Amino acid sequence: DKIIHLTDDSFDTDVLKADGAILVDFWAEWCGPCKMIAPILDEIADEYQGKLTVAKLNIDQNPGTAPKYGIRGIPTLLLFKNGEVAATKVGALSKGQLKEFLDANLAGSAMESTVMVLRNMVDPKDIDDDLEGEVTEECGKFGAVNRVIIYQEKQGEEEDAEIIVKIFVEFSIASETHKAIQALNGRWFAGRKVVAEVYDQERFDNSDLSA
Amino acid sequence: MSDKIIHLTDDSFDTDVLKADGAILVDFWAEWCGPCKMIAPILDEIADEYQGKLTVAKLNIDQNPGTAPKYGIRGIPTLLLFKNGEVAATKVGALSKGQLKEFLDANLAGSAMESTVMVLRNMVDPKDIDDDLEGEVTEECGKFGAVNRVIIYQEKQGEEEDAEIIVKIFVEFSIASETHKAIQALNGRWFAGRKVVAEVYDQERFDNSDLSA
Amino acid sequence: DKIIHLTDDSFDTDVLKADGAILVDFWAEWCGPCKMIAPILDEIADEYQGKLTVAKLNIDQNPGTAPKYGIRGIPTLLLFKNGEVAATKVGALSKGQLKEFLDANLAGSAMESTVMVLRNMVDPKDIDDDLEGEVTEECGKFGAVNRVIIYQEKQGEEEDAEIIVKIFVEFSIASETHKAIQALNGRWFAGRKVVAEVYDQERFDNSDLSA
Amino acid sequence: DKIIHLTDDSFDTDVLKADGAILVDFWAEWCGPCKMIAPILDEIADEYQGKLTVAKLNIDQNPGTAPKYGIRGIPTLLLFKNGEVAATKVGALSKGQLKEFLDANLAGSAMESTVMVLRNMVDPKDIDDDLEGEVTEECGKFGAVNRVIIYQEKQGEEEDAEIIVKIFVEFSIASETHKAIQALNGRWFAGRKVVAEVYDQERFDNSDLSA
Amino acid sequence: DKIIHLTDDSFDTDVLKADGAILVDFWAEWCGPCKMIAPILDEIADEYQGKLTVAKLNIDQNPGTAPKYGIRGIPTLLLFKNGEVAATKVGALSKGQLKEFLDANLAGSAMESTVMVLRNMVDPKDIDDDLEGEVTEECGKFGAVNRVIIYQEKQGEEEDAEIIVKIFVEFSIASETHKAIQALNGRWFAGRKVVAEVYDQERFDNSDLSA
Amino acid sequence: DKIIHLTDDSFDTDVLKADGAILVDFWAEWCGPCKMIAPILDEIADEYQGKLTVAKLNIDQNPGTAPKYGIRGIPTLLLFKNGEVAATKVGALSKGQLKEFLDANLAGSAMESTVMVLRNMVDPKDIDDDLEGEVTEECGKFGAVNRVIIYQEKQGEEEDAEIIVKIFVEFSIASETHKAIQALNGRWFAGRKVVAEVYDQERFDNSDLSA
Amino acid sequence: DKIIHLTDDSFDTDVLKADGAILVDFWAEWCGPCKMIAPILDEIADEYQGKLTVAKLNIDQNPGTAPKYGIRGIPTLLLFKNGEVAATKVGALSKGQLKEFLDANLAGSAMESTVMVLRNMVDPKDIDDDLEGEVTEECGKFGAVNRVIIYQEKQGEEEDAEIIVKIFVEFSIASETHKAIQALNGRWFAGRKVVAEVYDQERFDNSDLSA
Amino acid sequence: DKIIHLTDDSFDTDVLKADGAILVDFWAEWCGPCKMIAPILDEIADEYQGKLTVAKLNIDQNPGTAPKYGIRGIPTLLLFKNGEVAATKVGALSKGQLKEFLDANLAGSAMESTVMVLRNMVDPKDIDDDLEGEVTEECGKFGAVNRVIIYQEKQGEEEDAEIIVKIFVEFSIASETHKAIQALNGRWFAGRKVVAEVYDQERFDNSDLSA
Ligand SMILES: NCc1ccc(-c2ccccc2N2CCNC(=O)C2)cc1
Ligand SMILES: NCc1ccc(-c2ccccc2N2CCNC(=O)C2)cc1
Ligand SMILES: NCc1ccc(-c2ccccc2N2CCNC(=O)C2)cc1
Ligand SMILES: NCc1ccc(-c2ccccc2N2CCNC(=O)C2)cc1
Ligand SMILES: NCc1ccc(-c2ccccc2N2CCNC(=O)C2)cc1
Ligand SMILES: NCc1ccc(-c2ccccc2N2CCNC(=O)C2)cc1
Ligand SMILES: NCc1ccc(-c2ccccc2N2CCNC(=O)C2)cc1
Ligand SMILES: NCc1ccc(-c2ccccc2N2CCNC(=O)C2)cc1
Repeated sequence: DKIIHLTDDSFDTDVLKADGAILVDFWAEWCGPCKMIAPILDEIADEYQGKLTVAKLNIDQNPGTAPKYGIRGIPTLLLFKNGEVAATKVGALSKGQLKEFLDANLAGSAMESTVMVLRNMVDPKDIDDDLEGEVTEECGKFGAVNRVIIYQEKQGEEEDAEIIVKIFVEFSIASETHKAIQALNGRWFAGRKVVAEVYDQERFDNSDLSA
Repeated sequence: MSDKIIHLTDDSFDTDVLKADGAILVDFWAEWCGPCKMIAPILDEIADEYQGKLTVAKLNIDQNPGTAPKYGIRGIPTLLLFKNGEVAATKVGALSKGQLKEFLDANLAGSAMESTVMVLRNMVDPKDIDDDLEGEVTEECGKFGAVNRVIIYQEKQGEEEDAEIIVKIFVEFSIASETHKAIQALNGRWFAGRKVVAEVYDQERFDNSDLSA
Repeated sequence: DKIIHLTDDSFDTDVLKADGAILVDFWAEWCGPCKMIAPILDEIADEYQGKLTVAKLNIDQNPGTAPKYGIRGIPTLLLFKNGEVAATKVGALSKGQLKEFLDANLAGSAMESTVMVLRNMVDPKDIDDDLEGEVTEECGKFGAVNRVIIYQEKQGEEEDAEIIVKIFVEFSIASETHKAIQALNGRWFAGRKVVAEVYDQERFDNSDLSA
Repeated sequence: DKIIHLTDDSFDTDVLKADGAILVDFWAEWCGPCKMIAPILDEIADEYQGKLTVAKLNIDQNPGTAPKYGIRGIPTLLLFKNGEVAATKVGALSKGQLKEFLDANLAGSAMESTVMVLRNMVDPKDIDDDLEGEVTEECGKFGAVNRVIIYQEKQGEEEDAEIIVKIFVEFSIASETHKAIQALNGRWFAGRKVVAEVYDQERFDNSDLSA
Repeated sequence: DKIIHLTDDSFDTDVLKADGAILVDFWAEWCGPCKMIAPILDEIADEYQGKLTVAKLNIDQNPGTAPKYGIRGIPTLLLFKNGEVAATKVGALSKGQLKEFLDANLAGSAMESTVMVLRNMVDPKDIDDDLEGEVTEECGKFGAVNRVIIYQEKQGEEEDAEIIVKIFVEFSIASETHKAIQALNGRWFAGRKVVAEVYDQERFDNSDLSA
Repeated sequence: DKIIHLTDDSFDTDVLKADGAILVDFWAEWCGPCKMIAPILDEIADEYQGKLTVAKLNIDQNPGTAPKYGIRGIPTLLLFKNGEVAATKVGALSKGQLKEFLDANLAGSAMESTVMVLRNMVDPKDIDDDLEGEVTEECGKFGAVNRVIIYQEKQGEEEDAEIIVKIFVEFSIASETHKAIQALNGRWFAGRKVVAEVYDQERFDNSDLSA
Repeated sequence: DKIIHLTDDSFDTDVLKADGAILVDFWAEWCGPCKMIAPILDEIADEYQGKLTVAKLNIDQNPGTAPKYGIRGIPTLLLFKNGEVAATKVGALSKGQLKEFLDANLAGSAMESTVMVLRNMVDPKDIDDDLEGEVTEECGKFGAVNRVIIYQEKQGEEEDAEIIVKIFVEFSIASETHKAIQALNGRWFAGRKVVAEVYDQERFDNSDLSA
Repeated sequence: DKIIHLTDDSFDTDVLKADGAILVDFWAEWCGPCKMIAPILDEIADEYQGKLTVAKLNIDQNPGTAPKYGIRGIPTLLLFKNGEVAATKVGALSKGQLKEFLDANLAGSAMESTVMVLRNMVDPKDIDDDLEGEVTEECGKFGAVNRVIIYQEKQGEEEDAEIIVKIFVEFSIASETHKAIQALNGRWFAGRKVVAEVYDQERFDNSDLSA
């Protein structure tokens, strides 16, 4: 069949190291709602072949794994992608509900942001009057730049807590933001490895730079 | 050839509905009833599509005047869904096929989740409680799995001044497979001369400090 | 399909002089909201087959009828019951809002009521202490009578508007009500032809004796 | 304070013959939900002063009235307008819902209408193709006439029910309507005493000619 | 200061054996949400004086009580009435939210019902042809009886689950129901102590006799 | 092609110059949310065949068009009707939400208005005592004119803000408004193209002439 | 007192060219709802001293003005500020609702926008590759320009509908937008009088350029 | 007045380094929404005295500060505590809504959690079969430990993304949690500085360990 039958021993390889999304069902033979969703999972596995693999771990025969994920009730579904927990769903649900859960979470977000945030690129010490224009000019290589914010943020309530800089770069359209992230993410500049990634456009539009 | 839909009588109701196996949907109807007529082809389709998981029965209230009053039927059509002699749900009036299927699926479903919480009923009298109970429960229930927490809960039954006080003992395990083991090993056993109920308790209520159910 | 198409000429015969409930849709081809509701009327016509006729009047092709009802925008829905305008609704609505609209103005489309109303039976002047008991005893021949309300209602908001009497008789179960309506409707009683008919049970249950 | 405390003997005078809207609450001292709403009624009788009287009948002290209105559970609210039960509401509800309820029923009362209805003006027999134009011309003496509707209404579902005529005249602005009503109300036209009065502008604008 | 300051030792006396509704706040000094609701509770105690007592248990100083109610997070509010837990609220909320919570719960229900249920009055094997008439005759002492229903209900899905009898008696008006319950509740009839109480009118009206 | 694949060069012909409704999807290959809705668009193209054509513009391959519509994130859906922008929906969504969005916006509003507004027709200087009558007379050729308003509106708070004239024309019934708009919209008069369009009837009924 | 008395003759001077906001009450002596708000209006005149002048026009004695505003029923309240109609309110209301209506409408919006739209600046045919760059350069005089949209919009669905150009200029912060609108609104350029005004920021951020 | 008026020059000292919660309003004189909230802010400053400082920055007179927070439209409110941005609110709002916004954000959370997360405490390579047992015994020092989860989380989709360990400790009641967090947070164990903090009880209860 299309379903992967997991054990405690095979979990890391079948799930954590898999290519592609894996939907993990934590189940037991005596569990009413587990038996209810079992036919649905078989239908999911067929329909989403090529995009998702459905796997099941029986928690009676394999008691090692679920506690590591804080599983309480069953069934519980976990969607993994490339080793990350993308989403969790506790209890039974309809095939329609499951599909929307999957569709949404396989997409990863509801919208590609025009806003890029650069992390680990400068220290507060490095902020001068030129930096905004430099960022604008460098990022102008990828598309039209709407606005740049050099934002300083204190990481915790303590007096001695660390101050870091986040550099927001809002492009005119999300294709530009995408090119810039692709060119910049994981690049080394003067001794530091930059994280470039999307920043929630709704937060930014609402002056929330905290994320 | 026998119809899929049972035409109940007053006399057959006991056998055909209350003692039947599997869910039974009962339609109280009459020939002159407009809406009864609206839902008739829908019930025909329901009886086909839900074959194996549902029986559809009809009671004509003009021909069998005895039963409906026992269920406080007023207007017709009125639908009653039975399971194991229990009224699982009721529906007054005509509805769409979509609405009826929604009503059935919701009410046939059974529980959405197996809970980590066991409740032990009729196990101890409020007079039996002392400082050791919680510890004793924890040790006994430890044999089925890791016990997170135990609550010794006293509940007054009614507002009247002399209402009975009962005890519910809640045992939350780390994971539902443990809870299942405890319930299965404990439910229905006689301890110190009383028959104990051991069953799931709704996890969401418990998590929200609602110990009323 | 099951929806009826009207004309200015056919309107009197198909709607006004007709038996039963007719829901009339005033519409046109070019009307965006008329189009939106069209499939919803299709489903209603299906579900309510035998208890409601869904009829459509195109106001371009048939210009004479809508103005007599003071129709302004389209779609406008008019619910007729034996030449009586029962209710009106202007503008597009969902399937559920239309159901709610019919539920509240039809009653007989959901269920046969336990309540019977007797209209044109007695004049206010005739009401005495014995009337409740006499109605109870009379109606007791068709089955168990729960309650009788001798209800007085002022027709219109002018100081000397006429007062009418509706006699409500709630029976134990709708089979009894049916029997009473068949026996009593159209009977002569001291000079007047009695009108006996079902009264919306939900309205009655909520102490609304006004319809 | 503002609230009328009704009795059985005072009910008719205080409720059915009052000017404007009356909210009647049937209650009793032992009734928890009645106590729940007591504060809310207190406030409502304040905030709606000039547009609604709030009235209470204790069903224990005054057991006479409630059965005449098919009152069952308490609290029950009845909204009367000029002696007609306009709407009802059973059971406790928030300040919010009560406001929604009153607003749905009293909105036309907040304004002087541009719409006059003429009542008892013509027989259905008298309706010919000239009447609309003739109304338009006569009423043009009082101001700009937007529209005239010669509306026929059947009084009951019984086949031989009476049909009456209401003539709607919408003027451009409410001062014109007032002049017409002033000049026409209570007058004699071809031997009938005409009722000329404001008609709810919201109903008319929504094709509801039933009031 | 209308607020009762609880300890572990005073809890039973002050709360479980109190007269009237008691709202218990389980709280701590360091707790952010607890501090937020503190002035809200102060105003509630003032506004609701004579219908509610507000009482506070600090779970640091008095660690014995909260675990007996399965308290987890704070603040948690428990509303007590005659030693019964009527409702629970976990976490902070606005004053308006709390007032809604109290209003709903201080009223036992949204409506005083016309329907009485008599529990523990007869075993199934005692039901005969005469019971309905006999209940009707007896209950008629308290007001007009609309309908009586002898309902038999299986207690559980099991094979030899108990079957009990509930006798529903619907009065014409809620004041009659109230008198009946007052007189009948706790009375002894041939060997058993009867429970008489209100039964949700809306459920009854909808043929839901399960509660 | 039930689904049209757009280019910057074909956009005008395929979208702006098309008959009926076009849903434009602005998308890119790397975009997870865009990929999520691709199957849901496939269903839409099916279910709304004849009502709606789905069209897709890839913003990488065709960078010209999206900036002219203020497109930011992707996916973004723009509904066109006869080259008119009807509405916009930003981000992925369920099939249910998309169907909700389409039905309302295909319809355009809840109801076709009886009110037309004429824009760009006269300057405030041109207004004389004759204008109302002349409008009335011209518009009388399309049906019965209920009322004409000559409305002057200042375009902002600034001292030098333009004053414009909106001519409102309320017809007796929506079919007359549609004739007028179809006859007048886009005609040349005194050297300017007229704008004739529907105006929200609820706004108009409520003396809101600001739209 | 503080309430000013309007006539047709003084309306333009007293209302349209006033400094500071004016609430105009269109009223008459026989209007019951008018008399109802009259105390409310005196208290408002008192409370809003220096922020608002209250003003009354009796439509009997001053029949010319109210038709210019599409007044129908009375009372109708219009709020004017700097010769624009800020808001309209039909019918009587509480002092509480009126304060709410005034506070929101005196403010004129919930937020001052960063977006300016320029209307009547260019026609489709004048659009070229230079325009965006030109608008950016001129507007950069007022502050940092984030983005410019050259947007084309067809005025209705008909075949001959006019296509107009709206130029959106999004600034970095609302103080810039304000400078720009004050400079540009009502200026003459190439023989056309331009409108410069705020555009709803939420709409713009959601790619809705339709308003 | 208790309102503090800020300058660019004074901002860091008076806001980022202030004691207690500071509410900053970015405003301007010409801004209608800012004037609307001005009197509400006055009431807030008085009501929350000792608990909140309300401050204002005029963006025309102090143009430096707002762009550093990505301020766009005005008014915008930022709430600061200990140099952290606790919350933001764009646009005008009622006194009611601001009080709700402030109460919630001053509280910090709706409820004190039973669940503690220990972050940066161990490396994935340190994990073994004894670690859960050792955490349990240590944390047993503060109170009754319900459950311990050793959670390994991969930080990114990248094949070499870092793997971190979060240790969850759920106690029986929130006061135990509090003790453990206060004793553990910011301590150094084995040369790494540990974060011990509350973890959202609802997320934990639903097996979501992602935060
Ligand atoms: N965790 C990141 C993430 C964020 C958004 C989506 C998402 C994608 C497509 C359609 C809906 C979506 N959502 C998700 C939940 N909440 C919503 O309201 C809508 C998916 C993952
Ligand atoms: N003077 C400080 C400074 C800081 C950051 C940037 C910059 C910002 C965004 C994207 C690329 C950037 N560059 C690319 C070239 N070389 C670099 O070091 C970084 C530039 C200058
Ligand atoms: N406990 C002292 C403290 C120290 C720093 C901040 C602070 C927080 C956020 C962003 C900037 C900050 N600063 C402050 C001044 N000097 C700067 O240049 C940076 C707040 C309090
Ligand atoms: N004549 C014998 C008799 C049989 C059934 C009932 C009865 C009444 C009400 C509800 C359930 C009922 N049963 C109990 C038995 N087993 C069932 O499953 C159903 C009562 C008497
Ligand atoms: N202190 C009295 C007491 C009360 C309840 C339990 C108990 C709780 C949970 C599960 C099993 C239990 N036992 C098993 C052994 N014998 C028993 O009597 C019951 C134990 C001791
Ligand atoms: N024809 C090309 C063109 C179109 C628009 C603008 C323009 C845009 C925004 C604000 C001011 C503007 N200007 C001010 C100076 N002179 C002007 O005529 C208009 C400029 C050039
Ligand atoms: N972000 C942390 C945080 C979380 C909850 C509260 C909070 C406190 C008290 C009353 C309500 C509250 N809320 C906040 C909004 N949404 C809600 O669901 C309830 C405050 C801050
Ligand atoms: N790898 C072994 C280990 C890892 C973590 C804990 C630990 C967990 C929770 C709270 C404190 C802890 N400690 C550790 C150091 N010494 C202490 O006194 C307390 C204990 C052992």
